[PDB]
Amino acid sequence: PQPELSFDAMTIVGNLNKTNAKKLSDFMSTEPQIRLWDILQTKFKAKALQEKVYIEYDKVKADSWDRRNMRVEFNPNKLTHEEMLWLKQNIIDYMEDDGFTRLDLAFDFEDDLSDYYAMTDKAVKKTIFYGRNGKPETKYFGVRDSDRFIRIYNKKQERKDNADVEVMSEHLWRVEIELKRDMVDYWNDCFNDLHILKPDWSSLEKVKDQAMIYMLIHEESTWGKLERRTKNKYREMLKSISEIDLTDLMKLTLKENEKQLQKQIEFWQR
Amino acid sequence: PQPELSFDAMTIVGNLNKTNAKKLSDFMSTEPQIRLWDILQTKFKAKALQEKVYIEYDKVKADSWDRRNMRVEFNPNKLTHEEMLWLKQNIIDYMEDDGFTRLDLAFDFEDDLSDYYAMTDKAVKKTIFYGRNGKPETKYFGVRDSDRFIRIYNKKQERKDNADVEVMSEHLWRVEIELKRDMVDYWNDCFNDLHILKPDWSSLEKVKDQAMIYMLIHEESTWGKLERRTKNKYREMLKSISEIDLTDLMKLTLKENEKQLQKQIEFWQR
Repeated sequence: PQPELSFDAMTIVGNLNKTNAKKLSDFMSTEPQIRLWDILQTKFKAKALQEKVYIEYDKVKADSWDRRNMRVEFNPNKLTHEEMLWLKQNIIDYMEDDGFTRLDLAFDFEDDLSDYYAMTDKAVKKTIFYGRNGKPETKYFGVRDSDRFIRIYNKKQERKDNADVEVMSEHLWRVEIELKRDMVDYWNDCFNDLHILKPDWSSLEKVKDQAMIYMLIHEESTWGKLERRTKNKYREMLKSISEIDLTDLMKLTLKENEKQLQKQIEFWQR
Repeated sequence: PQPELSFDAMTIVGNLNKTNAKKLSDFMSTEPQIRLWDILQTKFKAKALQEKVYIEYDKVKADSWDRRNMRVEFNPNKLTHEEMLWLKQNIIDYMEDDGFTRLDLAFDFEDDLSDYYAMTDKAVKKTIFYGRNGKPETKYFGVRDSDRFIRIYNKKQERKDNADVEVMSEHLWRVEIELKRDMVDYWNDCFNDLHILKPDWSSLEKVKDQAMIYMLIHEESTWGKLERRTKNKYREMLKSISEIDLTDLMKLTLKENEKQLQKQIEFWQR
């Protein structure tokens, strides 16, 4: 099946006037439905819309690193058009120099992705979190502080664990691609380095089968131990087997929704 | 070789008199070499001995929730006996209802553990950090917020990275066992489910067996694919195949030093 694609995180960074800092800082105090803390003249923190939007202004720490001075963080999937409108008009518009610092692509699949893994053509570090059952629930590829980082994890299990409403499907895995800094401008075709795979052996139904192959694939000597009637069974099986690459479906769904997603971005920049 | 064993973290929780709170609060203000903050009559925070001991008193929280009102945190390995003496006499003695809330066992080995297979018989979450190499570097069994949590990792590499004094040995790996809450009283046998092995699948004369193992020891996920009754068969087999199990050396060193360590604890309680 084709995976559903959406943006799942947007950070927007800008710069805010001395005038506007106060103005905005003043505005927000008057609204009890927004929560303010860690206030000074150069600093302000806030969550808005039932805690769905984080907002941080810091002048003293913006300039100390020569950067822009205000972040706004939120998940667009969790905002209602009304809300999106509210946030743009009452916050984003008063920012200048504004662009995207973070942007996350979320591909939901109704298959089981436990055995899938990402590779860039560059050699990267991996982390896998296994459940009590011994199965893998979350996978990290690369590092979170970088232009591109990929999670592959059991959304169903994670939603269940998060006490979210239960879901009709028997399997649900996400592939999140966190694009930061300069990579955000390439979101619309990011897959040149990257492939999301599942091995040869993984595709078999039978644990003993998949072990036996894996061994044959990794220790040449293993053929020498095996009887001829057996050798043929596994020669058959080897040829019968292909590695799977979801990349292609992803690129497809991406292309299919490029224009909507693109508009959905442009919304914030006007 | 036998691994050196030591405690690598202690917290101690207690209650402090109105009289002693002040007495102690008074004492600390006079000493410039201790850093005091967040002070009231019912509150204080402090770091002492060149920032190596954290100390926190809160009465109003303690009254608000029916709890003990003071914690003292430190690593005993990083204290000099002189220092240990100072802390007991000038702080701990003045506590009552005092016991241990955290206790960490650190087994250092001069072998390379990369080449062992580490496993718990118990069903708990595993985290494995893989290197760019594809091989596993660090393993966590359990979660940090729990009665018992285990790290296995390259101490030499971690010490080097930490700009610590270099070490004569070519290899140095730690096995840290963080015991919290009620588990602290069972420090003398907290790792019996844990096994660290060196199996050679080859010596199994049956061939599906050897594949299955080889896979288990090279793809952690494949435990997830085994029904519960099967997992035990292969756990049996693993242990049955390895001449070496470092667990045994740990249990030994532990027994050998149980009495000293025990005294080293009793030191704090008098």
